[PDB]
Amino acid sequence: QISVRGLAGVENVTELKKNFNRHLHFTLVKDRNVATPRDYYFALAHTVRDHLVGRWIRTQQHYYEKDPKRIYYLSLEFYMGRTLQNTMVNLALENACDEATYQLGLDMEELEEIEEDAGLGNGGLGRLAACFLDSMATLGLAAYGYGIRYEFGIFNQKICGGWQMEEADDWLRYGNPWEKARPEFTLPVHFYGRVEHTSQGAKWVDTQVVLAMPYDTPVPGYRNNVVNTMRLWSAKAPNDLGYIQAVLDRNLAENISRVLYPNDNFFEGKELRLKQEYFVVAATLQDIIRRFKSSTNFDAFPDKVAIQLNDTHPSLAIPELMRVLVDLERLDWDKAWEVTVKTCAYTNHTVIPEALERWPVHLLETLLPRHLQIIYEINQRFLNRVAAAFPGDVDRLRRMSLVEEGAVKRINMAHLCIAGSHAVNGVARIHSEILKKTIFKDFYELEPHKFQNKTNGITPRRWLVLCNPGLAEIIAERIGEEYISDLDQLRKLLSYVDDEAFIRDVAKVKQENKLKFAAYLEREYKVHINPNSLFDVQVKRIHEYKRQLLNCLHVITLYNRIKKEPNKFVVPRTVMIGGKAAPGYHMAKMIIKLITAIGDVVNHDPVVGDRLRVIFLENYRVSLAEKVIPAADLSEQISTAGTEASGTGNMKFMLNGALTIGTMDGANVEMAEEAGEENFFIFGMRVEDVDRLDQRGYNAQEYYDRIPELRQIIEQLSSGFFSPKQPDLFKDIVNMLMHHDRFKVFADYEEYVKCQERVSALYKNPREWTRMVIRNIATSGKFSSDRTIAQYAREIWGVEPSRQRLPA
Amino acid sequence: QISVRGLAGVENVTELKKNFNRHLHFTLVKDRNVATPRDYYFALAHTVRDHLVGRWIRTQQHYYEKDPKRIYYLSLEFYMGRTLQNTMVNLALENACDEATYQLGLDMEELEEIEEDAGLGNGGLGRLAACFLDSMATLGLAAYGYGIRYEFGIFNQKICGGWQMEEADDWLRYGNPWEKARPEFTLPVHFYGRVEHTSQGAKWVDTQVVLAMPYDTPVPGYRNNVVNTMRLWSAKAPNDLGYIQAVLDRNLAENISRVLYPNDNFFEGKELRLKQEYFVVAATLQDIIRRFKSSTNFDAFPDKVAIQLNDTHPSLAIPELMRVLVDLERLDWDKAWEVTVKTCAYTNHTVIPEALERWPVHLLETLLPRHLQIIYEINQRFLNRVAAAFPGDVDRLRRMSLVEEGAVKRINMAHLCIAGSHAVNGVARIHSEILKKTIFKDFYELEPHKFQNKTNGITPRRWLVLCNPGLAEIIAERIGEEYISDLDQLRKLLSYVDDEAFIRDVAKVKQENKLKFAAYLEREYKVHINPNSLFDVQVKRIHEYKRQLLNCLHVITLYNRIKKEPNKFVVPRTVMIGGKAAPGYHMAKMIIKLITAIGDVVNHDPVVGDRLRVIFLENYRVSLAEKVIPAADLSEQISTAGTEASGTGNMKFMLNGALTIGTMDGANVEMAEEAGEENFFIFGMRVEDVDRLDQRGYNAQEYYDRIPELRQIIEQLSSGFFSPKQPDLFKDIVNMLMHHDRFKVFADYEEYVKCQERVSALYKNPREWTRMVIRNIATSGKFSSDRTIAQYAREIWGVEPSRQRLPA
Ligand SMILES: OC[C@H]1O[C@H](O[C@H]2[C@H](O)[C@@H](O)[C@@H](O[C@H]3[C@H](O)[C@@H](O)[C@@H](O[C@H]4[C@H](O)[C@@H](O)[C@@H](O[C@H]5[C@H](O)[C@@H](O)[C@@H](O)O[C@@H]5CO)O[C@@H]4CO)O[C@@H]3CO)O[C@@H]2CO)[C@H](O)[C@@H](O)[C@@H]1O
Ligand SMILES: OC[C@H]1O[C@H](O[C@H]2[C@H](O)[C@@H](O)[C@@H](O[C@H]3[C@H](O)[C@@H](O)[C@@H](O[C@H]4[C@H](O)[C@@H](O)[C@@H](O[C@H]5[C@H](O)[C@@H](O)[C@@H](O)O[C@@H]5CO)O[C@@H]4CO)O[C@@H]3CO)O[C@@H]2CO)[C@H](O)[C@@H](O)[C@@H]1O
Ligand SMILES: *Cc1c(COP(=O)(O)O)cnc(C)c1O
Ligand SMILES: *Cc1c(COP(=O)(O)O)cnc(C)c1O
Repeated sequence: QISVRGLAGVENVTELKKNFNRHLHFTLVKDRNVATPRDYYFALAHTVRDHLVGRWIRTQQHYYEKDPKRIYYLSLEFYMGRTLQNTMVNLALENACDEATYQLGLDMEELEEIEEDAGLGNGGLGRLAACFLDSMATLGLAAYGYGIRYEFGIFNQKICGGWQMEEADDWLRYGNPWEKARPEFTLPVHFYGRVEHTSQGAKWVDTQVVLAMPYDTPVPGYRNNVVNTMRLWSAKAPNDLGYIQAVLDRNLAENISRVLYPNDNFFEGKELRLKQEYFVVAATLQDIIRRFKSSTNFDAFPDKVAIQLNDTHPSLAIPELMRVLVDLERLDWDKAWEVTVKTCAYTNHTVIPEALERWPVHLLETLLPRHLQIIYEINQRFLNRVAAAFPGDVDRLRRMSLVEEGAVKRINMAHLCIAGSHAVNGVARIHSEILKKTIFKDFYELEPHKFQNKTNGITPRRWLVLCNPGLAEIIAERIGEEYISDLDQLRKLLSYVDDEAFIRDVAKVKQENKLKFAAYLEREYKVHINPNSLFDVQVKRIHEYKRQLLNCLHVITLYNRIKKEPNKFVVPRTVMIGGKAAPGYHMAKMIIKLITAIGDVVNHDPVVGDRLRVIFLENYRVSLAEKVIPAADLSEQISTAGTEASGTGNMKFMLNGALTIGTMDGANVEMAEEAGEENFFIFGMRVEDVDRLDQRGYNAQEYYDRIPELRQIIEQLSSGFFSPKQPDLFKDIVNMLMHHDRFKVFADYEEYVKCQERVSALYKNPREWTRMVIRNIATSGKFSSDRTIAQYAREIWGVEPSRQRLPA
Repeated sequence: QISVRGLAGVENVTELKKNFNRHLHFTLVKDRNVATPRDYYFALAHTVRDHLVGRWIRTQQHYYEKDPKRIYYLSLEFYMGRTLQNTMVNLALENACDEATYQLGLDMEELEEIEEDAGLGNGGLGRLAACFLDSMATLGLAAYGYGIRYEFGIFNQKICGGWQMEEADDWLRYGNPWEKARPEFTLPVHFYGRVEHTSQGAKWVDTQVVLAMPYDTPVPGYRNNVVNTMRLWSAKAPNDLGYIQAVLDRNLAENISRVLYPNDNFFEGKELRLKQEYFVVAATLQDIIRRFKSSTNFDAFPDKVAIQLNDTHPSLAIPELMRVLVDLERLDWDKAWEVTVKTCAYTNHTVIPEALERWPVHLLETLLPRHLQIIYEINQRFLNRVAAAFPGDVDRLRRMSLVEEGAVKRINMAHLCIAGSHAVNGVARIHSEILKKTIFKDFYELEPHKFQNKTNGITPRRWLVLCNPGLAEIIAERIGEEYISDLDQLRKLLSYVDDEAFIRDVAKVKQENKLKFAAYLEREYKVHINPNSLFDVQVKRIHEYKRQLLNCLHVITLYNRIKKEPNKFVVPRTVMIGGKAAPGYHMAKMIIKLITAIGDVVNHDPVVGDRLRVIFLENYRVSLAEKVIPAADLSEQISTAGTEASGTGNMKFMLNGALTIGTMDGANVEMAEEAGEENFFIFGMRVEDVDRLDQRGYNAQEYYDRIPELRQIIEQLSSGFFSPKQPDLFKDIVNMLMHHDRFKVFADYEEYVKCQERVSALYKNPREWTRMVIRNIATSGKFSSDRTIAQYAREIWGVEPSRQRLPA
């Protein structure tokens, strides 16, 4: 139907229908009289999967022939979402399948909604891994994604009485047609035991063994016939144990890959989590060595292998590589260390202290005896280096140590990663600068060459073509289809900023997206929004640093002003906030309840009418993001300056036609820099302002006494205006805002409200609002993960990206 | 190659090769350069499975159209074994696939050995369920096998230092291509809770819920295009639960279908086992009712439904049916009871007291509150009936009660089954008689019409055509192929008893089978047997009543006689004993060690040479039975008269050309009756003799004092002749034989040894031994499970069997 969805040839459609019926019959063992939409979704999925296998097999064969340098991306999270439509898009099969299903009397869009999201991630960090795999395949890199196949991903969020309830995400219930179990490649992982020191070196013995079974999922590049692999490990117990209990206790070993820890930017030192981290690391490294030996001196190891650590979660890769090289291969320490540093690279994702991994020594000592010895040895040699470079600087030695002293000794995994990696990067310019100015300043001074920046990005395939066909289409009509795999070309759209036709089309697509979402909202949630109002949306994990609370304050302010002057005109808005809170993050759960509570007052106030609506989007996940983002007008990125390392949701909104209101934080800075500050709604303290406020001391009371509108809001919360039956329900919120606000919500309130008035003024002028929108879209090319990946490839991994098509 | 394996048409072979390559590519995602035998086995399996689906779908459709009476076989065990070859046989695809694989350069027999046995059974009872499903499909009955999909079947037995070691049977590791998960038909099962009595009747509330997910496996009839279904339930936890632990505790609910209790003819009142029994029953009945309502008065229920209980394991079906009819459908008690009795039938499998299920009331009270109330109510009305028929007979009331009084009240599940069933049958004439003369005498006097006999049988497909192609072939050359689905025809072979050619062929096939097994024994076990010796084999679960110990005594006697007169001629023998012992059956584990210990002395004694060898066949299972049975000369069926209800292994040996030495027990009686006593080696006490011995009192000492050869053997065991480093290792064995032998091993020793001398005398005359063999094979037709099933169908279920071919 639309150009970018590919061609629908008669032979292709005919063959697709044939294979669809074959799978429904032979694979699902069903007939058209008993089949359900679910059965139809699976028949189509297996049909599309088939077109993938041929390419998957020759791609891997190609890598065996050419034997290029291999990139290994280690992450405990891969927030994939659905893969049916994405596969059709990358294979140019969308229109053919749409026609083929149409002729079979089926609605393809209805079938796509049946697929379960592969929610093996928490948010930012995990989605980045997903976008990265896509870009790596699209750039012809011999890359492999390695992780854990959690049988339960991020929990499904339900709202009961305004509160969040967690439900197990049993995403494998009906099966996963995309993965291929490879039980023949199972590997053993060791735990516990003890260390014996012989004349032949150290030996790790009397260990408990857990098997790692791999499941491979194909990762298709964009129309280049390249299909890479994402290998996920599953835990299995050895078969060799009264008898019944021994068999039942197998679950203890298999619990390792049972569930994803639902923590976003927060560390929890639990033993099960440490086992998961070592489990993925140990199995992946054996696989890497095995594949390498099929290519015995490891001097060439770094020339054939690149290991990228997504945060510190897979940090044990460093001492595990040393263990294998030293203990098993028998290389001398110094040589093994050279190899390790040259193959490992580390990416930091946050600077907040509570997110930093610091494992108690007594834990590593019991679970991984040998690794702790190796870490201590790495530390000694590292401090000897620090001592020799900064003679007499004793405090520097204690600050840089990988071992933190105190009541309980801990291992700072971030320090371990810096020491054992040849490259350390932040995820946005301002974040990377902050890393060498503060948190890792001592390390930067010792080895300035290791620090780099690699600004995050998102894939234009899933985040434009797949979720916003209408926009991709009207862009293609004017500049072609080349931008899809080279986003910088969108810059050519700057020529149509005055084109009356384009302006009308951009505005038309947005309205259609809003209508479609307003409908979806009513269908699956029986809510009630006005498609003409401004869609003000803030979707991301619930966090105090992300400041959904600042957003709440604005909402209440709008409401109080309306009640103040009921018959005054105000731009209509539909404020949508969505996101999950970690199960044990009390404050985050309280913020969700506040949001729904505000909605209960505002949405049922007759005087407000349909001028203001506050909706809480439940179970925010990748598939939901693909729906709400294209329909948004205003993107809320209001974290306190210096806290959001980069952000990626911000980029998604920019690419889909929404204007951005936000602080100079993370990538917001580079976005505004790319679009021009006049085309962004920047407000609030800059990083320097937050620093001055801390030096002096943050006194929330001051803002409370000087801003009557703010005072009124706080008093309403305290008196129980938003919780009649529970007058003090929100006392924790008020107390935190007034006395223990680490994120200075009040400090940015005034400027935020003023800035919000200016976006309202611009929305009243449809033509000008849309022209500013065109200006944002036209300059968002830099935030394509293809650019990001090409920089990692050239500046860290030492490989050259390719657009060369692979033989079909 | 051989006639009975079907035709190998050019088009069929061509199509098979094509589909084989398609599955290797698209399904296994492999290429001929990386594929392993395992991959090849799977490619072939999926290819054969395909030919099954078309028939599977129309068969079920056919039943929907015709709506015939449905047979539901409830069993907690289905000892299936491998299904690849059996499927080819029933579909006449064996030769085509053999050729197709040959042309692809593969050995089909090698690929078949890769398939894992579906060992979801313990022995007799479970294999009977498997043979039954096969016969029911072959006789065109609308039958469904219902059970539990254990993820761990009967343990794999390994021998270490002569001792049995149990290893988890992870049969699903590489996947099961035969099953089809049907998560869309998941059903809820309730546990615990309490009972509320309202004005609207009883209500079972506050229950814990466990989901039952079904997996369907196709069951093809023999060349009739009928494919029935075996539905196995798997336990799954509901999704609605700190957070992590709640997700991990899901394993508690899913443990229900984790493993098969490895007990053969022995009861263990564990809670997990009771949950398994209710789990299979509750899910199956909802499925039965649901399917019935798609055919509201239940007066016609018994006309459309037959429920067969394989032993008392699924006995809760009776009170569960009452619960649903009374509590949910609201039928009056009396009406519901009439329906229940008319749809349920019970099959008893043993008379040994330790095997009888007697569940403690406090257990049923906690786990199934409502069912216990229903059982009490069933009991009261039943005893009122007994009281009215036998006025004043108070002791009769206590004996017939379903509730056993004492320190701990228990529910006799066998009494529950008799009361709620319209038919109760034994599994062999002598067993069924024993049921009404002793154990169920009171019940037989109250309702003589309920008692019947249904002598067990085995399927001639798996137990002749599949495991002994050579014999089936030479039989077919002379009388055609019709006998395969009508075993009585083998009786026509009696005409060739004097045919010199036939005699030579029968003897040739046996020798080839022995050579092939002697080879297999050396390949996978590096053992060392002489193909010319007599193959004396006893394979079955290890039990004191089966008397492997009596066999051991003969072995030692042969050995002692050889040492006595070294240069005397004796017919060479290879004594093979195999079978698993339940993990907690100490005595059974001791018997295995004795057997291997005897082998250590006998097999390494230079004077004996290759005149006597004692081998312990480890990990005896269905696939192993298919190999050793065809190669046997002598079948050992020596249980103490009155203990082996029927036996089925005995039948397998008779059909495959082995002569039988055994007691007048179980089906041995009917076999000897069919072949003629002169063609059987019967010895020992009859049931009447065991009774007289008990009245008088069994004194093992008497036999010890009167039989010097027996005394010598006992003294060797005591002094440590078979355990030098552990002189008293077998003190438990000796003590049991001498003072607490419930099975009177010594009482049959003398006659057993004498009878064994006569089989040796006959083996010295090849021609006559073979003629007696032909006489056994020719009269084994009665023991076909097709005959058994036709009798159940006509005398219990009320349906007529069919040989009508179904449209291809
Ligand atoms: O096998 C070679 C090696 O073995 C032996 O050394 C090992 C140690 O026995 C073992 O304990 C481990 O040493 C760790 C140490 O346990 C751990 O606490 C850490 O120590 C650091 C501090 O973390 C760091 O702060 C700094 O300490 C300062 C302190 O901060 C300051 O306030 C004040 O207290 O002075 C302290 C020292 O001046 O430095 C120490 C270490 O200098 O890290 C240690 C090393 O990682 O591992 C050792 C080697 O593996 C033998 O004893 C040794 O001879 C052999 O060379
Ligand atoms: O709702 C209708 C019904 O409810 C109530 O009756 C119920 C009982 O309250 C309840 O306990 C249960 O009764 C069971 C009984 O608990 C259980 O022990 C069993 O009793 C049998 C013995 O098993 C049997 O041996 C025999 O007992 C002899 C005994 O052997 C002999 O040695 C000597 O002791 O005398 C005894 C009696 O003469 O018979 C008893 C019963 O006669 O089975 C009972 C019934 O299954 O369930 C009852 C009904 O569900 C009300 O009390 C009653 O009025 C209502 O009709
Ligand atoms: C892109 C995305 C995120 C990251 O959003 P931020 O606003 O950077 O935190 C989180 N969750 C989902 C489902 C996403 O698609
Ligand atoms: C047939 C069979 C049995 C039953 O044998 P009996 O001698 O009757 O106990 C047990 N196990 C297997 C594997 C069988 O094939």
